[PDB]
Amino acid sequence: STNTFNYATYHTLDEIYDFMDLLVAEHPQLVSKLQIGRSYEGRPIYVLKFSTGGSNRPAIWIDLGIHSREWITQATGVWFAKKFTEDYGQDPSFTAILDSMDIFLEIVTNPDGFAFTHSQNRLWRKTRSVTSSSLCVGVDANRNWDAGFGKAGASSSPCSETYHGKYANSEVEVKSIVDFVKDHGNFKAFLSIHSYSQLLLYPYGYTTQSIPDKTELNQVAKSAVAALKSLYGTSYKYGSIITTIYQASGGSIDWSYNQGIKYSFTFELRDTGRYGFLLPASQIIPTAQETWLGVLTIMEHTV
Ligand SMILES: [Zn+2]
Repeated sequence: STNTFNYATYHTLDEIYDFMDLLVAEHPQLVSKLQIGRSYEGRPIYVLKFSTGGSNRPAIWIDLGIHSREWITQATGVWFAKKFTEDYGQDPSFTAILDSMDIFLEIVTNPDGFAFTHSQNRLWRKTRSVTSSSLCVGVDANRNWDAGFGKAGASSSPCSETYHGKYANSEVEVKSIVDFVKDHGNFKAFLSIHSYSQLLLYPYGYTTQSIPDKTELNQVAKSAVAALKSLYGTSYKYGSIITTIYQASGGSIDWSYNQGIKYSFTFELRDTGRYGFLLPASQIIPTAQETWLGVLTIMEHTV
């Protein structure tokens, strides 16, 4: 059961998918599992929908693990999923959130890369799409979105870790989210979880022009990182993608903000580079916990 599940260790693709089935079984009135597409290599892409009803309620999107090696994110997603089911009807603010909003949680946004990080290459980041006329595989899925696509901040070299693919939304993992979000039509927040560097970022990555909503999103980020910090003292920086970590094109929150999803943020979780992507399992739960406060803080500014 999800009560027996070990949240303080890293899991396989199958173990996470299994976790999802266990959670849906234990909480049929709160969580359901949607398949929004398949991965390049044919794995199902699963989004957990947390909802107390209504129809097409204003929604919060959270993608984790779009970069497969950032294992702290998938691990955080699993923890989040469990916590949603624990806190509804217990926590005032979260109960409040779930009463008015749906949450869509994609724990493994890049299943093919995730399996590859377990079977072949722990540090694999990209999808696993086959590039015609190349010896290399995979696209940086967070450079595949239709926001400044192909512009500086991503690579046209197929062997590059930042290769953006042949055209925006070329990756099924990405098109799947796009089609889902577009069809849903009522997303108010869109959260992309990554590691590492301890950043909370708002758009844009692809351009120096400030977003109209900068003052608000900046305050929200400031609030979020402060809430996150209160737990363990973890220090995050926040700002636009391009002023905080330089130009990046084809990014997810740049796309979503441009769809009118105002509350678009990207988290870069622990740490700052000591362990990097190989963050120790013993940090999974504390990271999850502090990140939760930050996320919850953002959801509150959305309701
Ligand atoms: Zn990443």
